[PDB]
Amino acid sequence: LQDLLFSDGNVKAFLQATTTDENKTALQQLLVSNADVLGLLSGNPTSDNKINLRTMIGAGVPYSLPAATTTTLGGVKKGAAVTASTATDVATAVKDLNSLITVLKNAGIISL
Amino acid sequence: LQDLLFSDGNVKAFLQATTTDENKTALQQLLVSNADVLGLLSGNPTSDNKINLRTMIGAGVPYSLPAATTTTLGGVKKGAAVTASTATDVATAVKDLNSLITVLKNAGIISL
Repeated sequence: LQDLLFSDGNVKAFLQATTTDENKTALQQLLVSNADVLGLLSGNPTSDNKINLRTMIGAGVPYSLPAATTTTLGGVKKGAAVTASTATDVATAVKDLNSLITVLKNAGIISL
Repeated sequence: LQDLLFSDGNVKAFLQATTTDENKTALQQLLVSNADVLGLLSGNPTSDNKINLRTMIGAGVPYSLPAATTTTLGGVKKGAAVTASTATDVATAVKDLNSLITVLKNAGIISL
């Protein structure tokens, strides 16, 4: 009787409660007009759909913290411990300054 | 007449335009074959469905920037201000080096 009453085969499969993946694609298209949402409903959105779906919900991509560069904000590693200076001569004061410089160089806080 | 024409109860509920949550689960299964997409359509995907849905669209999880460790890339906090050195003796030069070391230690740029 459903064959006598309905022409569309995707509708008929829905009414029989047995749909193929192709029937589901067509039925999704009857229910939703946004192309990026249709991409989501397929379970296999295109690259363009993915970008647009994130825009649609205001979502970001997985963020990876980059190392600091001389031009670009980034993360650093924390420098090793450095002892306060008790230098009473120039040679030692210079030794202590250099220890700080190397620590900052080691942590990528300053350039080589 | 629909009772005389169709055997499937979930199809019949669809044709009456009145579906329960159970009818909707069954109708989803007639329309879509991918198990992870069926999880999404339920509104309550399992843990496995969630992982697979993200894979399906190439999405990442919420990213949290970890602190730098000696083995693993991470973020740092920016060090406090440090004055350029005008030291003319060793004691002062060492004092200034140590000030840099403590600043880098305070910001977790180098280890204690």
